[PDB]
Amino acid sequence: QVQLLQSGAELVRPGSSVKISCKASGYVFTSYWMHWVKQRPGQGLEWIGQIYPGDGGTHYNGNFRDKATLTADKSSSTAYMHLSSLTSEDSAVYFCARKIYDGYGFSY
Amino acid sequence: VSRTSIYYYAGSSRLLAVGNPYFSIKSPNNNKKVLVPKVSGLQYRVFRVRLP
Repeated sequence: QVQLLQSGAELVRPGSSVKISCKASGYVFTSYWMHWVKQRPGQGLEWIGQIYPGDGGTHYNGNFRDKATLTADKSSSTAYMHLSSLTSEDSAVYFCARKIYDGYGFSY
Repeated sequence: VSRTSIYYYAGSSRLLAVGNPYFSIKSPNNNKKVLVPKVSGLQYRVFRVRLP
C-alpha cells in the first residue's frame, strides 16, 4: 500500500541549512519523477522542481535557482531537498509530490 | 502393446504469454512475488501436458 511519510514540524535558525526528507514505499521508487512544493502562508502553492531517482536528472525553478539542491538516495527510498542560507520569507509548509504513472496531477 | 483403430483428437486453445523481456520486476515490499514475469525468445518453453 502506497504511503508518503513526512515529518510534521521542523525548527531552525535563519541563515543555516536544513535537510528535509520524505519516505517512499508501496511502489517502485525508480519509476516515477518526484516534485516538491511550497505553500506560502496566505498564498497558494509554489512548485519548485522535478527529480528522478533512476538517473539523478534534476530540474529546478528559476526563482529557486541555487536556493535548493535537489538530490536523493535510492537505497533508503527517499528524496531530499536542502535549502541553502534560509531566510524568513520561506517560512512555510512543504510537501513532496507523487503522481500516477501517467502523471497528470498529484494523486498522493 | 497391440493397437486399435480408434482415434481421438485433442487440442488446446491459444496459450499466451506477455511480459518484460529483460528481467522480472518484483513487488517492493513482498520479495517473493513477481509483478511482470520475464519472457523472451530465449527461454526453453517446455510444456507439460496432462492426459485423462
